[PDB]
Amino acid sequence: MKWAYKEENNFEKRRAEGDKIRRKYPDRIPVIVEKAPKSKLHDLDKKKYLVPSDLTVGQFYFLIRKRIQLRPEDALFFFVNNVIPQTMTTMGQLYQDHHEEDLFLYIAYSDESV
Ligand SMILES: [Cl-]
Repeated sequence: MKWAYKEENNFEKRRAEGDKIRRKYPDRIPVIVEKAPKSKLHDLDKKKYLVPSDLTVGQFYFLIRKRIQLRPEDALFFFVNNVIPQTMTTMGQLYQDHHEEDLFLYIAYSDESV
């Protein structure tokens, strides 16, 4: 998978905003959300999210569902390093275990489970 946020912003600029957010906004998690390729869902205009660390993955599912006009009756899976996070996990625990060298957390969503 290729991320549009990396194709539009190099590491030096991504890292700079990451160091910036991590210092000035310590209780916030910089998350990059992008649709996985070969998926038939709606694409999100807003890719950069500044969610609080107390926010849970279940709550993040709800926020993303409202922006693609998807109902709970539809399939929606989050992937981080090809691993589906649990709903109880906080976005802060996701960041600590899964953030990249640019200090951003990358989440992909799809309608498939693979
Ligand atoms: Cl954006």
